[PDB]
Amino acid sequence: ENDVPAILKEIDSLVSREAVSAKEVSDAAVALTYLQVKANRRLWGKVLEKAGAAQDYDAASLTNLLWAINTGGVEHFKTVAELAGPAVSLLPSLSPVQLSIVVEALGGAGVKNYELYNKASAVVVSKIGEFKPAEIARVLYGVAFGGVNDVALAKAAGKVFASTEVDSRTAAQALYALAKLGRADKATVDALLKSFKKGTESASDAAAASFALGSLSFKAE
Amino acid sequence: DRVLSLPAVSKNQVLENVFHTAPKAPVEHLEKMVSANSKVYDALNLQSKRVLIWQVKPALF
Repeated sequence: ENDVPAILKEIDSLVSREAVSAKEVSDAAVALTYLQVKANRRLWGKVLEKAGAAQDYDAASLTNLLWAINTGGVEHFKTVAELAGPAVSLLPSLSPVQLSIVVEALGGAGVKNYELYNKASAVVVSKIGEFKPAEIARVLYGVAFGGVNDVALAKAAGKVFASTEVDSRTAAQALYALAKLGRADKATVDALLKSFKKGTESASDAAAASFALGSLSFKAE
Repeated sequence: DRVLSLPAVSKNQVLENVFHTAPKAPVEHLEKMVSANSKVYDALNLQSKRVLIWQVKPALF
């Protein structure tokens, strides 16, 4: 009744057939993420092959695929960087949280797509109060790690981080993004360090805030 | 001159104006298209020993 290599072989046979659409690819990648399958690389490679091969894309399949690519820790630059086509073609059609996961996944891999980050920055500064601050930190992570030195998005994020109380993981993401940008604006950093008062639920996030406060050379907190 | 009342067109000329081209056998189409579709099978099947699918869309290991 609980056989996980059986479902691994059945989703291996799901993405080994010849006419797999994008939604089966998305759900297979999401099922591989939730199952923590880091030993088997060939199955992740089949999912990435069919992810690059698939052509039709709606919002939710693309964002579930990109979320799975982040969270699984899988990287293949050609497939992820060729997913900027479905991203930039569906950018008004993406929700705020969907735009956050798309720009976070395409920034964290290193895709150099200045149309995507410009048309994402215009959306974040056009609808700024409409976004949850974790989505603000996700787009800040993406535009920072996508090679765009965006002052406008950084300042419009810093005003929100002065205005809104944010989460610990959100603060760690914004610290990592501002350290990649190399800003050290104290009016944002000390506002983001009042969010490490609950404790940090993921020590990846405490480690990332450690590295960001070290590269920006602020404090031991 | 009895020979001038015989038909002047020889039996050779009849046999070379009637059977002018060597006709195409029907099994030639089968054997030629089979020897070429064997190459279509070899390159493009997913069960052949020499498939092109790993030389064309390599892998992702």
